[PDB]
Amino acid sequence: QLNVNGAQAIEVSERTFGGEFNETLVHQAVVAYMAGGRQGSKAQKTRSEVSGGGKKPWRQKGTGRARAGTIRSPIWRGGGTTFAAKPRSHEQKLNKKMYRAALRSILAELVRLDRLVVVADFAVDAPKTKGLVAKLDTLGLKDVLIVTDGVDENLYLAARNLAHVDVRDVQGSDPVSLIAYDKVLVTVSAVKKFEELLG
Amino acid sequence: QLNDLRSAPGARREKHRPGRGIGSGLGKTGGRGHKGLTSRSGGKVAP
Amino acid sequence: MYAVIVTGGKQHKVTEGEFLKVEKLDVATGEAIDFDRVLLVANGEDVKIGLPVVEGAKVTAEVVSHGRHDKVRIIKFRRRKHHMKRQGHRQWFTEIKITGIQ
Amino acid sequence: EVAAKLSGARISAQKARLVADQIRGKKVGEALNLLAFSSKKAAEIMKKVLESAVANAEHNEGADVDDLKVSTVFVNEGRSLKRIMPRAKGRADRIVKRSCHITVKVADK
Amino acid sequence: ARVKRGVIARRRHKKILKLAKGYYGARSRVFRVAKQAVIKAGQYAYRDRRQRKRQFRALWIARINAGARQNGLSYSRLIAGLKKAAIEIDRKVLADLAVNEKAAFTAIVEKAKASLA
RNA sequence: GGGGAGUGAAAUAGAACCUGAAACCGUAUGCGUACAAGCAGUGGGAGCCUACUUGUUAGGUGACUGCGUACCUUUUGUAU
Ligand SMILES: [Mg+2]
Ligand SMILES: [Mg+2]
Ligand SMILES: [Mg+2]
Ligand SMILES: [Mg+2]
Ligand SMILES: [Mg+2]
Ligand SMILES: [Mg+2]
Ligand SMILES: [Mg+2]
Ligand SMILES: [Mg+2]
Ligand SMILES: [Mg+2]
Ligand SMILES: [Mg+2]
Ligand SMILES: [Mg+2]
Ligand SMILES: [Mg+2]
Ligand SMILES: [Mg+2]
Ligand SMILES: [Mg+2]
Ligand SMILES: [Mg+2]
Ligand SMILES: [Mg+2]
Ligand SMILES: [Mg+2]
Ligand SMILES: [Mg+2]
Ligand SMILES: [Mg+2]
Ligand SMILES: [Mg+2]
Repeated sequence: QLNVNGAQAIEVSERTFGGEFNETLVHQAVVAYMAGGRQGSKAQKTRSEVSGGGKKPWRQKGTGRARAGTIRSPIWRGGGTTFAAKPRSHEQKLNKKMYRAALRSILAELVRLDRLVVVADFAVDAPKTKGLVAKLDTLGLKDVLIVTDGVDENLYLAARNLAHVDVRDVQGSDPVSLIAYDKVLVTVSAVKKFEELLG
Repeated sequence: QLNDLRSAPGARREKHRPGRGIGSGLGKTGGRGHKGLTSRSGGKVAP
Repeated sequence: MYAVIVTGGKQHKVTEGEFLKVEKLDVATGEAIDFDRVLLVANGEDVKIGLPVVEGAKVTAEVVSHGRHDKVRIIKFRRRKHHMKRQGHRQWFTEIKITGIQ
Repeated sequence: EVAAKLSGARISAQKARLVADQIRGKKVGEALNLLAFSSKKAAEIMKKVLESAVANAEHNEGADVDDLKVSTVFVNEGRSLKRIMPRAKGRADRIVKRSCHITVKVADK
Repeated sequence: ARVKRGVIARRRHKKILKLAKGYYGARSRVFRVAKQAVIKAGQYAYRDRRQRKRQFRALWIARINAGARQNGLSYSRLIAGLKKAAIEIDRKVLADLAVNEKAAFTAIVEKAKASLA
């Protein structure tokens, strides 16, 4: 089971940790999360919104040139884009069961690959980045994700200036961070939190 | 790793583009055929 | 000293010590090869030809190397019909060296 | 060998080729005489370039003006100024006013 | 995400013009005329791989007939005389013997006569 | 307008100034063309020149010779 660094097993539920790893579900979950974080800020211009281009440049017949109806046409140089895109939302509907199943799937591979480090308790005394660096040097971890039951103010003020370390919460973690960071640091208060959230 | 995982085979397709090349299969027409109502912009037969 | 050996469904004008490019055959590099399909053997003025084939005559050769030569292009283009197709090709070969004409 | 250039000359490129090929490969003694009595506008410009080229060899080098032979002469095309010219029935046509780059190169070999 | 296609089209244009070099006039320096000269050249190249075997076959037959008529036979009778037996020497290595190895060609022709066909 | 001399890491970064291609227009060396008819190419191929490791190898010319009526669209049908 999840051997804590204090030399004590915990006997987690085997449905969340230690399950089949369906990678298509995880791919869908991370794609949906990464697309949902994008803000849609795009605005080109059709042939109707470009300034000018009201009247025909010349007659239909007798001129010798091609049939032109307006200056601001997509074929013309200064005309508008034929398929100009207004701003739109990029948000995929992911089911509540499907999102939780992706968490249960990735947390199993985190245990299998030994990326998950569980600790009895992780807490800092005062806000100071070097103190947290020394605290992490005890475990010998670099580029680690810190997941805790509650993000303390002292812990949050630290690690913002730190380069590769990020602090999250069980109700604030995402499928992307759990795979991105090299190591994930959970607490015994947090592994119980996943029980009621996932299964 | 985000650099490793993918979808299952057949779950994702590529949205074939009409009007590109000639080896693509949909070249120069886009599967519309030839002259007629159903070959032009807004060429929608009413239901 | 020249013979006529059939290697790949075709025959060649082979002399005693001439390099020759032949179609690919299942044999490694450096191994010796014997041709028991010699059709005529000549030596100076004494020339003999095979009834279906020359009896007792052999040509010993060894493989120098393998490879692919002279990439050629294939274009199947139809005018005015919206059809064109391209393809490449490099035919395998086997450079051999001739040692003796038995 | 030394060279001399005239980047930007009013005469067009085509008209100046017929004088350049007339002196390409001669001695400077008679190259200056051919252009001294040629009837074309390009002759005056090309002789002004050739005398500057000879003076460059005389000053920057110890080459005498007698042994020099004009080796390489080529006339390129330079910027052309575009202007309109009215014509009949309202139509207006565009007129280009061409220029050329003349490069006379003399060698003491 | 705007894609400008001014760097990948130059590669294809130069690739076509590299194959279209050595042609007269505009066929080797303007793309719209060079592409046709490449397509037509590829078509001729494809057809001439077939026609090469016909043209060499016709040349070998003509040379073998000339070499045989000097000995006292015709090509139509020579091939029949060879096929009464099984000499099984191809036209490529009969035209080579007709020119260079005239003694060997004569030694083949006399045996073809001896075949009585 | 140029040829020098100097500045600068670099003036073929010299003000019309980072890179600076294609159409277009020239100058040099090699080869072929003034008795030979047509989508200008492809298969074969003499001679010449340059290169080598000194030619049953490499590159550029292509005399000559068999076949060969461009691309796209509309069409029952196009060199048309
Ligand atoms: Mg309007
Ligand atoms: Mg109106
Ligand atoms: Mg615009
Ligand atoms: Mg919800
Ligand atoms: Mg089709
Ligand atoms: Mg149409
Ligand atoms: Mg119709
Ligand atoms: Mg239809
Ligand atoms: Mg008027
Ligand atoms: Mg003009
Ligand atoms: Mg200095
Ligand atoms: Mg430069
Ligand atoms: Mg520079
Ligand atoms: Mg400029
Ligand atoms: Mg810069
Ligand atoms: Mg510049
Ligand atoms: Mg010229
Ligand atoms: Mg003619
Ligand atoms: Mg088209
Ligand atoms: Mg009709």
